[PDB]
Amino acid sequence: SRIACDIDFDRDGRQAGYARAPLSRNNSGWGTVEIPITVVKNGSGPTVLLTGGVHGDEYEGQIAISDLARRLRPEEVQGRVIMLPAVNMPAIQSDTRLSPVDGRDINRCFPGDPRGTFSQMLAHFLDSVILPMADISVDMHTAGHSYDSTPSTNMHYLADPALRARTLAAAEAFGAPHNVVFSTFTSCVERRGIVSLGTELGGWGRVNIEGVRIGKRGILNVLKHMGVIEGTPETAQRGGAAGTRHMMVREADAYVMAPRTGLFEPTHYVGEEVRTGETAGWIHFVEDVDTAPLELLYRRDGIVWFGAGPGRVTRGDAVAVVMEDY
Amino acid sequence: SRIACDIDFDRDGRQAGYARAPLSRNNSGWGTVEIPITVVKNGSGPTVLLTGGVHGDEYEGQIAISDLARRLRPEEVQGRVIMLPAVNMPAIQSDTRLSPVDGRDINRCFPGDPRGTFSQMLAHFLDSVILPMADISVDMHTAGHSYDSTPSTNMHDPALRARTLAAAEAFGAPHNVVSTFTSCVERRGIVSLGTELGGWGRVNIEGVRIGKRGILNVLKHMGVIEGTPETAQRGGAAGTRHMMVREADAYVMAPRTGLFEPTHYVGEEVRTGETAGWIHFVEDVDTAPLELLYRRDGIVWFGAGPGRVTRGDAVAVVMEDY
Amino acid sequence: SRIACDIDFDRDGRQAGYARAPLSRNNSGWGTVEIPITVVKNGSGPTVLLTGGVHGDEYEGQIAISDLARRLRPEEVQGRVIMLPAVNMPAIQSDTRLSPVDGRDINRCFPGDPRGTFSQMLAHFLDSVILPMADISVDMHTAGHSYDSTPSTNMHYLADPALRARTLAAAEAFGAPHNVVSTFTSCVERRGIVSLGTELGGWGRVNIEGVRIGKRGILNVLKHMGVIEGTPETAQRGGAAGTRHMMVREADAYVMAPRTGLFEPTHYVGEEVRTGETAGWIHFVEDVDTAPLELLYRRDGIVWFGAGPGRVTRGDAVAVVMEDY
Amino acid sequence: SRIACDIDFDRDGRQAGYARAPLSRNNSGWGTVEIPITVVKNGSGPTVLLTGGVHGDEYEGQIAISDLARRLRPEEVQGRVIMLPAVNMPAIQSDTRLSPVDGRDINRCFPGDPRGTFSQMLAHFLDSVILPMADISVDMHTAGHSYDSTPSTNMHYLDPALRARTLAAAEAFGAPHNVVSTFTSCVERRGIVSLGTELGGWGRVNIEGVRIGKRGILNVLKHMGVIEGTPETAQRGGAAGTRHMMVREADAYVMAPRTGLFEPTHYVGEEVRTGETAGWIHFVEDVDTAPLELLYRRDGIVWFGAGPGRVTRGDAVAVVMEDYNDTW
Amino acid sequence: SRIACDIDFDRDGRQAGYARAPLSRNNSGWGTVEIPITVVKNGSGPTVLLTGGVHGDEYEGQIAISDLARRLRPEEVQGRVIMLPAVNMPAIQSDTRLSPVDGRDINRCFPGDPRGTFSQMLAHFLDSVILPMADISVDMHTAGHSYDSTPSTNMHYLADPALRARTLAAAEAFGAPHNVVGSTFTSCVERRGIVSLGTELGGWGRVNIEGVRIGKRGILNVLKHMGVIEGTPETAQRGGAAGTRHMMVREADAYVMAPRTGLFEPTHYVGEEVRTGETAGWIHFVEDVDTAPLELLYRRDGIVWFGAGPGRVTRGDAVAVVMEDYND
Amino acid sequence: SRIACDIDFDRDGRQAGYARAPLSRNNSGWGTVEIPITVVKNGSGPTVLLTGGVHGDEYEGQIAISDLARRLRPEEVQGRVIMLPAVNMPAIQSDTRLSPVDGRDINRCFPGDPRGTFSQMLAHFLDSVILPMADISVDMHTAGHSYDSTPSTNMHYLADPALRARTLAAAEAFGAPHNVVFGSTFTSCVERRGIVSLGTELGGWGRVNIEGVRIGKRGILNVLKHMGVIEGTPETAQRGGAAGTRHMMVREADAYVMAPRTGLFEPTHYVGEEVRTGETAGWIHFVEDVDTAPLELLYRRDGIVWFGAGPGRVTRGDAVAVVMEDYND
Ligand SMILES: [Ca+2]
Ligand SMILES: [Ca+2]
Ligand SMILES: [Ca+2]
Ligand SMILES: [Ca+2]
Ligand SMILES: [Ca+2]
Ligand SMILES: [Ca+2]
Repeated sequence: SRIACDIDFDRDGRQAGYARAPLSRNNSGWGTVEIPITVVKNGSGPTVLLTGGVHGDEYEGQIAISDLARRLRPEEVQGRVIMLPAVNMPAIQSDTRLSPVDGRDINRCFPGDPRGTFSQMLAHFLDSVILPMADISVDMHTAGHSYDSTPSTNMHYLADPALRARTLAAAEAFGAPHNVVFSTFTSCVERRGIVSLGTELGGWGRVNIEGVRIGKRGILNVLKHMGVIEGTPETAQRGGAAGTRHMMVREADAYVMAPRTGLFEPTHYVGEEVRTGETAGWIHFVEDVDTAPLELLYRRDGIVWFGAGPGRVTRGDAVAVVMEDY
Repeated sequence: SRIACDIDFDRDGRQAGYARAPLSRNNSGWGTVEIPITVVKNGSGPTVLLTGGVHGDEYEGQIAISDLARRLRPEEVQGRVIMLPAVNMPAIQSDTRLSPVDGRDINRCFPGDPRGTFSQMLAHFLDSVILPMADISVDMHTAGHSYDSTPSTNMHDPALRARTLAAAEAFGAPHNVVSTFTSCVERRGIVSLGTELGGWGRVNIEGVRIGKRGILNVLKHMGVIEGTPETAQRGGAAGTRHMMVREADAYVMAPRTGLFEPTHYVGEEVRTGETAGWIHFVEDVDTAPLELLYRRDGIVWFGAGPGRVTRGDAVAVVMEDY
Repeated sequence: SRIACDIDFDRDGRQAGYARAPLSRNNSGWGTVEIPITVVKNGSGPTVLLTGGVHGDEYEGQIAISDLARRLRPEEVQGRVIMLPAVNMPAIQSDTRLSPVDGRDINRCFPGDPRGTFSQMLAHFLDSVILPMADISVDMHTAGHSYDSTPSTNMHYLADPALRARTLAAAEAFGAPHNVVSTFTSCVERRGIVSLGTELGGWGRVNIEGVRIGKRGILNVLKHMGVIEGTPETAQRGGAAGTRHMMVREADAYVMAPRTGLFEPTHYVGEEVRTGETAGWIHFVEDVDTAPLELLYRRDGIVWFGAGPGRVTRGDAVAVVMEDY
Repeated sequence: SRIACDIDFDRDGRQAGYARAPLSRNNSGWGTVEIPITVVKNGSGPTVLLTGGVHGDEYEGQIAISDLARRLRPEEVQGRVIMLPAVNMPAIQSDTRLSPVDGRDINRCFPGDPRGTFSQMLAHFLDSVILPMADISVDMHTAGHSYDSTPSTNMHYLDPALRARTLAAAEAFGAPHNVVSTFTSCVERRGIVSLGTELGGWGRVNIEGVRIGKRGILNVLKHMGVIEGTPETAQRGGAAGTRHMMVREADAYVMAPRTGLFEPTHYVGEEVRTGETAGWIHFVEDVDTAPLELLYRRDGIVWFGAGPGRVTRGDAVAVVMEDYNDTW
Repeated sequence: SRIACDIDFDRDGRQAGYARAPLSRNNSGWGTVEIPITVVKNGSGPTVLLTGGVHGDEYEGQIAISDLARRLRPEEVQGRVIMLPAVNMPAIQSDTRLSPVDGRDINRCFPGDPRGTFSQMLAHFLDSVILPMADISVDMHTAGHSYDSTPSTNMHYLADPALRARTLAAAEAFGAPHNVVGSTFTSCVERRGIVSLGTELGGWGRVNIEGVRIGKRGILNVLKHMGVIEGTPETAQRGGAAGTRHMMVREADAYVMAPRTGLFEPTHYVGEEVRTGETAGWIHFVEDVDTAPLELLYRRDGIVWFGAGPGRVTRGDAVAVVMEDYND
Repeated sequence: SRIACDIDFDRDGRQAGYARAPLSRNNSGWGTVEIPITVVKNGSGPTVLLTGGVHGDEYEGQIAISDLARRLRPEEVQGRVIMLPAVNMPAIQSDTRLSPVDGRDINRCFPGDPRGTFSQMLAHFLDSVILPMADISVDMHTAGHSYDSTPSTNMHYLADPALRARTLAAAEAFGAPHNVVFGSTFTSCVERRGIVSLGTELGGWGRVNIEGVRIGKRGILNVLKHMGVIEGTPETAQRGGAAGTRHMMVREADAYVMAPRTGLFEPTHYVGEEVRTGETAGWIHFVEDVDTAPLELLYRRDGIVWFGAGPGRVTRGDAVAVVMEDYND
């Protein structure tokens, strides 16, 4: 790896610093991008890795994790916490999913190429240098500009029933209203046999207040679950529920796709209950006089996990992803 | 105007067609952009002009007017209704506020120049050709990608000021807030209402509901279709609460570029001195976020859009009773 | 004008040089673009102005005029010929209709703004400095990337019948197969100068017959105006003795694309067509199953402009039909 | 492959649907582009793969294959016909040779990389998943925006048994001429019979090109015994079938030494002679400067003719073909 | 003007703040750009206006003015000093001459349009709101990315002979080594009959250490000259001269022009004496094997005022501009 | 390689031509870029490979090498000289460091991929086809638009002491005022193949450095003389008086003055100037702010400025100076 980092991850105490990722530009051939990293190590216990900003426009983890990284102290800690709140820095500056450097979706570039373009090199550092240190990974996402999402965690239905149990338990600990079992960074975590949670904590290009609340509590809840900091998870839900309701997305049927490009009007938001064969929304063809909207229907019973982001949708886009009980 | 339209606006009945706006592209020197226009004219009464999509990322108006354009029949009409739901077609196609043709904010180009670039040409067409026909104008906006907005009308001679408050009341939005298109309507002395029906780059379900109804109420109010404005509110209220934005203190401004986390949403009540939010500097380890305060009491009208804000952006605009 | 030119247009003989048009770039604040101008002046007679490359992607005028500018001798001339084969130099370098400098179609910028952006400044120079010297303008165009065109002259119906016949006469001398009755041409006309336009190809390519007709036409115009010796030569490839006068005047002449997609034509420019016959089809290759949309001609005539790009955009004309004048 | 396809290529009957290729955009991270596929399978026989739109600006395959796909009936078929008229959908939408997604010329991306950018992923789908099902591939091209081309098939000089089968398929196609990391490079590596076509260019739709292309793909199905009938290969000038030609030497290429405005003396399909003038590069930016004359260096027929008026140094402005010889 | 400013330019004391220029973006329809303005007013005397950053890539004014703005105290002042070190904020942030907002050279946009695009709007604010207050204007430039310049002031040959002499006097007071005599800012200052100095204090896309020194001292000198702060101008020159030398650029002959695009190698830098007929440099054609470079010659005796910037020059660029002794 | 070249590198005499690199454009699918290559072969001796314009905005190698390529004759030569003055032709045309074809920094692309994008395919041709013919390589660079640099040669520290002596000696013969000892660059390819490798830094600031052109033109002749390919002995006299090259080095993180913030950087020194640890390197001004004081930066090594600030507006994470110190073996 060409990405330089001087942090001693074996050292007791707190270190807050940067990994320095080389970046060549026309007027800065030897330029660097500074990726914030904080590590708190003390006492005895497991390593929790918290990442945010893998996509530049996904704010909730950037906020939750940098806030924690400023405040967390060695004497609060039994084990180790590694925090990278803002991984894809170039993309964070442009507030986009894709890299303004090489156009790549970094979360389609793992495990990476140490000699590749920026996103490939960064993917490689993450998977090869940072990740092997982790006992558990929480990679914090939202839908960015693509959809809204109802605050939630997510995981894969694992082969190993033991690992499957631990990830479920960690997700219950995290305590979002829902947990959804479903070349990404998470594919790397899973391939190394490390427990893997992701989150979906908003979107619509905006900051989700409830998403931030849920995500800040979530990462503390995981540190408590893992016994890295004192206490037990606070998992109470605003509509009365005492904890996380497990869900799944396994069926082509769970997706409402747009057949044509146009202006899509939805009938429901995320978190709302929906049933099969009924109206999901209409694609209006505002370009035409007289022409009637094209009705879309859900083809699943369940609840809306992702709902329509941009008003103007392109053929091939999902306008809704419906989740159902696990 | 260079923009051609064959519609006979004085003809009784229904005409649905297009204004043909010329556009030169590198592989289409003689290309045209087709702007939808629908006109219903029957009997006797005034002209209502309904415009939407002046900005391309402002949907609710394109939805409400295009749905009404499709369904309104001459029989229910006393007077005349002109309906252009999708004014700025190039920007509608790109989903942006600004034109992909000439880079302009068309809503900074009025009264417009018939010899100018695309947006200036189109601005001139709307003001010089279409607008002189109207007795009231309802111009439908939302905050698009810049903000979110709580469903509302807006506006700004006490007699004509009354007729405007009355038109707004009929519209029936929860709130009416006292070189744009609406500056042309006003200059010409025509009743002028705007709306702010949403934002966050998304389609607002209530914004659509409110706006679909608001436009029917305007026709009722003006005696063009039968009935009375249905102005009942979801919060209990009998109708529109008139509000104002005037003080420089109403705007919560961002002093620095960074990641803005709000404390409140649009529609929510706010007090002077309380925390509006923080700008986070995620580029830095160890750096604390910059806290921002409201300076006014009232309710959030416009609230933060993009997570990453630029120095000199507003992150909240507060309204208060008129 | 900010555009400098040291050419003395009243001096006998030959001057070949440039108008220097200021162009501010990020690494060249004081940069200039050189616009070729050749003037030949001798004896007594009228002034002929020949322009090409007003659109960067329209080649035949660039070729025909630059060729004549190189070859024409002051002893052959009685009067004055002013030759600008390559007007819109930045667009010529990008091979585009629109300016890579300010994005403008210069032929929507006349009479121009001397304090405007580059295309407006250049429009002003052409109308205010160059054009007033002219007794006749031939502005050489083609359809560039937009269409193909059958080799032809064009002109406006002048309400004044006297200038109308004078213009018809010049067009007949030019001797293209067909003459069809804020652009540069509108300026020529507002100044009471005889104005001919041409359409000598397109399809993003150089048209061999277009070049031939264009080179001959400008010689013919010189002869017509008495500026060089000889009488116009106007015989046509398909045997006709002279130009046939034509017109386009009805909305019906245009075959418009209702939808964006892949347009397949039935005829090329130059071909006779009849009302209600198939003009072609818009295929929707993004769709399985979906049948193409058939389009019809709405007039009888000869195709003047035919489909350019395979993929057409809603609102594009895919044919323009001309009829006998 | 990440490109999902529900089509069962073993099922008798007709399936017309899409390959769903992942395309992450800034406001559509889970977006898809739908690539039209139609398969017809019936009875007993070989598989014919027909592809068009590998380059977005080459129209004649998109028209001919999508037209056949809509109309061809499983009952008519003894074998299997897989039809993708519109392969490079993003480039098709932009009307460009190169991809607007990743800037790649997909026909420089084969065999492909399933973990690569969009064009690499698509190329891998085409070579790995689609292609191995074929006994013969016809990949339909034109010169798009780069040149015009005289209507023709093309193929590589190969193994006399494979060469004979390929030449026989070319003859059946019946274009006026057949000219002996691309897609066709994969077809050949796999030992599948591979035909290409060149059915126009000049950024436009070529009427004869569409006619010849439509007839050609029917003729191949007939040749293969896949549908009933015998190939119809008669030519407008009177010839009974295709005339074999070759492009083999550097001499066959007229090269632009300088950037300028190229005026040709000939078009595609026309006969030319060594030492005759090919055209002139004009320097319209200069007064006084004479245009640069270019010469042909081989006798033959123009196969590819100049496209854009403004040519760049290092561009070919003509490719001359000559009668085929069996001896290479 | 749509550009807002709450500063009371008639108030005694120091106000440091911003003009708020509206900038509509796709995700910020109601955005603003904040343009730094510092006013120091005290006692009695004339108003000095100091502007930098009219071009985003000309640094020396930005540095000198923002530094003075930070430090200058009302108690030191008799009159009024208005300081905008960073006028063209969007171009400053992109480090370009041209605006990334509307593509304009702001210095081709004066006197401006209050209803125009951003640069036209800003140009109109500066001319119509700020400039009428000034008794003297120093507008600080450098050659940015286009050239290097030898540190200097500049002015025009004014038709008003008394204002001409006052400007020459002002130039001498500024004390740069050299002072060199319609839509620019300075053209507006001159139309309003205000004393106008420009500067040229570097370029080459870099920060010129002597350019900063001379520029910082220059602006203090003008204040002393105008009587606004105490003291006598410091005009000692590094090579021993007592003060500024008046020079001029007046004829076409003064400009060495590139006839061709290529790689320009100069023989001299700014500040260097050159003679007529001597070699100015060579344009290399690195794209060619064998081709000799094109020799360019100076056509006037004098000193190089602007020297070549970019190595790769475009046909029509100036590659040297020679100044000669001033004559009234 | 898809890059075609007809030059017979084993043939005596002079061949001046082009390698033809395929470059697919929307209106030229079969387009090519011509990369100039001149080879002079005569008699008996080692092969010297001279490359310039690996970055399009680094001019001094393009001038020095194309000039030598035009003038050099087979009869003055004992061995073989291969000259590519203008390697990255598209970036040369755009006057940029990065490629306008694929946006790559070609010098982060070696050893390259013959099936990749343009810059990758060009990097492969240079390493696999041209580079193996060489006994020594001089790859001529400058700081382009990024920095200025004081005219100098450069080389890595080679663990191998005999190679180090051999490379040090070639640097001495080249005869720039300074030689600076300091994975996907072209030089790393030369090094991997165990060929003597020199770099240069002959200027920058977006401009043509007159002294840089002079030192580069002389240095390549000197290198040829050193290797015994042409007659004579190196000329190593320095403008400032010195008899030859002074060896220096860059080894410590403390050698780099880094910008912690984006802003307008005002330097205190140019390249070539002596500096002291703890003293002021310059200030980052925040011209977007009223009242705000600039941020002072300090040098953290005694020495001579090797690379100095380029752009006025610097970005957080850029170096604004790199200090070199006397060489210690
Ligand atoms: Ca994500
Ligand atoms: Ca709006
Ligand atoms: Ca034209
Ligand atoms: Ca092709
Ligand atoms: Ca300037
Ligand atoms: Ca370099």
